[PDB]
Amino acid sequence: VPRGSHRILNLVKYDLYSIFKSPLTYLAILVVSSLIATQSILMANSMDNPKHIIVYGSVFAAAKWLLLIIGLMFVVKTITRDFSQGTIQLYMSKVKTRVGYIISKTISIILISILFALIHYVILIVVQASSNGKNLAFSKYVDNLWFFLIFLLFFGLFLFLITLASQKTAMIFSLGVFLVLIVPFIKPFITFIPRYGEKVLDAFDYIPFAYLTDKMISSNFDFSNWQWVISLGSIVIFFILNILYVAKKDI
Amino acid sequence: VPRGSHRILNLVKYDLYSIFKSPLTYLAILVVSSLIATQSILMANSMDNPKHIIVYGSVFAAAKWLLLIIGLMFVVKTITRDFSQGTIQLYMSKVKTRVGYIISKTISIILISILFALIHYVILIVVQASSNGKNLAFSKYVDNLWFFLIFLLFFGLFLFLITLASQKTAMIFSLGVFLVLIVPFIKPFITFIPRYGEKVLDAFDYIPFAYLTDKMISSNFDFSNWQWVISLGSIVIFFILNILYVAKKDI
Amino acid sequence: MKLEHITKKYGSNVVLNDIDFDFGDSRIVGLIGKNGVGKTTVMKVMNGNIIKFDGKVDIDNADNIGFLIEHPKLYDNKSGLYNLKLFAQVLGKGFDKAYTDKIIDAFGMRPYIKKKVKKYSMGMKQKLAIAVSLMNKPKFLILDEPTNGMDPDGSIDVLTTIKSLVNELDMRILISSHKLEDIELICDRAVFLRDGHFVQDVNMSLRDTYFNINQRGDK
Amino acid sequence: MKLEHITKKYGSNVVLNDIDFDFGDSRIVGLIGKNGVGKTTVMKVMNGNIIKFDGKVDIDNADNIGFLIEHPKLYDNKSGLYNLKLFAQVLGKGFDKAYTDKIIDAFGMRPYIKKKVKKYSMGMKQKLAIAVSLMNKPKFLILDEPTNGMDPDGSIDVLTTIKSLVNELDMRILISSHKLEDIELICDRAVFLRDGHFVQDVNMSLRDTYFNINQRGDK
Ligand SMILES: Nc1ncnc2c1ncn2[C@@H]1O[C@H](COP(=O)(O)OP(=O)(O)OP(O)(O)=S)[C@@H](O)[C@H]1O
Ligand SMILES: Nc1ncnc2c1ncn2[C@@H]1O[C@H](COP(=O)(O)OP(=O)(O)OP(O)(O)=S)[C@@H](O)[C@H]1O
Ligand SMILES: [Mg+2]
Ligand SMILES: [Mg+2]
Repeated sequence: VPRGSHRILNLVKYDLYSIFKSPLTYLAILVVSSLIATQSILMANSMDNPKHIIVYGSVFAAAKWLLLIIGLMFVVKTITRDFSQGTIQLYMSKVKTRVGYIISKTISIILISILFALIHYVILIVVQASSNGKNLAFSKYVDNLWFFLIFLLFFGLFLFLITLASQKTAMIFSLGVFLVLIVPFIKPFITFIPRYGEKVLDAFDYIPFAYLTDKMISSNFDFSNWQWVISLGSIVIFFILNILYVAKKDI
Repeated sequence: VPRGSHRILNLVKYDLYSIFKSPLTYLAILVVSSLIATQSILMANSMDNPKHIIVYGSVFAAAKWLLLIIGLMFVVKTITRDFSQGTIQLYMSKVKTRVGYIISKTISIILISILFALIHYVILIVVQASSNGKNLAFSKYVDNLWFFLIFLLFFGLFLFLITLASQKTAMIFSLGVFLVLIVPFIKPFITFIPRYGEKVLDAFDYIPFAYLTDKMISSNFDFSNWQWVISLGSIVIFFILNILYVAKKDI
Repeated sequence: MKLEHITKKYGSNVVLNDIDFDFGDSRIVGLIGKNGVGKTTVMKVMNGNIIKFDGKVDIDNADNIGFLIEHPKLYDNKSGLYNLKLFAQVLGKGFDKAYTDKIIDAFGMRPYIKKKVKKYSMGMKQKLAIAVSLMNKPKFLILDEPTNGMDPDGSIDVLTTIKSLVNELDMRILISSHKLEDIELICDRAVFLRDGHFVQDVNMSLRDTYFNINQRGDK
Repeated sequence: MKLEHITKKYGSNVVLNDIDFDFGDSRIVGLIGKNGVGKTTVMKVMNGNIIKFDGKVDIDNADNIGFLIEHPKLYDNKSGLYNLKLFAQVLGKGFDKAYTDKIIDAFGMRPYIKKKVKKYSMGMKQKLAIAVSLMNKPKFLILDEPTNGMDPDGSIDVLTTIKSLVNELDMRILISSHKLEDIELICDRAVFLRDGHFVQDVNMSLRDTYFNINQRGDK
């Protein structure tokens, strides 16, 4: 009934509300804005002594990288808040509520992703207003939203399941960071070394951790039919597992 | 008096004791061993169809990377254990004890670093026993110890100070990982882009975070006189700050 | 809220063993026993924080259950008032300002309700936690040592307030608690739990009853 | 252990105000007051967990102080026995097996001492925590509601045990606690704290004394 739905949404509202009140959020936004403005101002308009013309695509990709990381950390905090304060015990009292808890968090993750995508959009629009160059297609920004939604929801639900499996929070933040910064590190470090190097590299296109992390610094994207399906399928199964698990795990 | 020293050491003994009992330690060791054996077996002895002759230096550097990360996480756990369980409140009751607490942890960090260096040594000796190639100098392994001691102590004390400053543990594990995997990521991503690119890159030689992280994947090292001094000086000041801070911070 | 044949063990340690429970038209049921007997365990089964109890827990899920188990659960960086509003909106039906105020002033937590929880004393946290549970305007209230950290006056006012509320709302209250003297203030029965099962059903000192039953464990 | 002119505030909230304290050749001093008065604060100042108290805390640092403040502090993934050994070696002089055993069996925690702390009940954790403090073989023992979660028998045996120990060891004990009835079992004086200062020094019910002093805050 709508009463159930209402209670679920009320929890969502509080998590988002918190994001918009903590000064930390505001700080993080200012940091991103500063870094982007810095790149634009310092060299995009000056390195080759151009007549102040820049590549928004370079800015775009950098902004995405930063916001996806900050976003993922916001997602992790959203996920771990109840384990941290121990308040989870007050929610998981019956199946209807336990399931609603997962639903609420899933919704919050989606809304966080939307927020970050909106920030990304705004930062880049300001850059476009500020200098010269051909503006990016609206549809490019839209596809960027899709990337954010998928990236963050995939990692969010994955980490959520782990959080519930272990009931630890320190290692969730650790994994969020670790996974993001390991793919781009390890690829060029050793992928080329084994006789299976090419095999391994090709394999990454079918592994969401690898391809979603790699695309975090791309100016654009185009998922292959398989790659698209695999990522979305992974999201669906994690969601399902979270439900099946929460329904059985003692708190 | 020796009684004071004894109590400090007893705390150290317990932290190390814990490391040697948890199955997680044993798992981590096996993982490193497996990865090294894997590289040796899969391609070092076969990629170019050599007569089973390998470069221990490639193995050496990889092993170092893995052990320094695992080591740093062991260090972070050693640091945050008392905040996590809240047991810190039972120690910080008077200055003599508060100071002893810092001393104990400093000693534990050093001993952890030694342990990891010993593991590194053993893994590589096994590799040398296993296949062909010119064995690495004993003195190279020794210098590698020095690298471990410095790397881990620098990060350990830095993170310790943060831990005490914020009284949070989730963000200590996060920083440990983040810092390690960010330097090698960011360098080639944007260092070359600004007109100050060369300036920035050169600057990294004087910034311990950058140069200590970068050398984690080197087969060897040679610190410049400045670089050597800067790192060691940084360790000393962190140690001092930890003492001054713990002596004043309410628990 | 009925329990039929509940059995629960941790490995070889049987805590509950074929234990039955109900409210025989009673409203306030006290639960008495020694530490290690399983009072919290029973409450968790009723709350539904356990799903491995090998038995039947009969709950009309249409109803709300409010509860407080072990140490209080609060969001530390938020105000007391914030927590009450949140839980009322989240676990409860909605935030009822008048209801909330009656509890705050009855408990006398008013002077610090707008301060952050991390700045609260243990006692203050418990007064708030009880209120948090009450904010669901539940029918079943399950409290694990609700006055454990309260001072003499706090305990009396809180317990008195709850008794008033069980008529305002059609409630059934289960209170597991030491301080038999507090149970004696607000009760109409008490059950004595020992060795995984109920031993006495005492309809209405409780202290004398308790010792008669449990003193021989250690003595 | 003397306190001279201790003053402590949190922002505008003055908790302690020119408060003095000593042991006038007494051994067991109870501390009584309402929740929010500052009993824990006083104890933290004495323990030395606070260094911003604007006053003089006179402690011969040659001596050991054992203590338990708020919820028990234990290493959760280790056994009870492990914690006792650790603290005896770490904060205490060394691990005294005979001493340890007397406490374990006197408290009656023996049946679960080898089990992991995370598997302990709240009551069990407190019995252990008291023992942990005692393991330092301290001279000054400071306990914040030491029997807060104990059952009727646990409380009596633990308190009795401590009183025996204050003669075995030359101890001075400060106990902040509700359950005036427990203070009345083991005490030779009690002090009543109100509005940041001591109001009565009662040398030796305490409940009647308490209400006479504090009831007017709320009533
Ligand atoms: N997570 C757990 N793992 C193992 N044993 C447990 C766990 N939780 C509780 N127990 C055991 O179950 C028994 C009863 O536990 P509780 O329900 O917490 O006790 P209780 O009746 O609430 O007692 P209190 O805490 O002193 S009021 C004890 O023997 C505990 O050691
Ligand atoms: N960290 C803190 N920040 C702000 N205020 C605090 C803090 N800790 C305690 N207080 C306040 O200090 C006053 C006394 O606190 P306590 O020493 O914890 O009380 P108490 O006498 O031990 O009471 P209990 O917990 O109910 S026995 C209260 O008004 C608290 O709100
Ligand atoms: Mg309990
Ligand atoms: Mg207190």
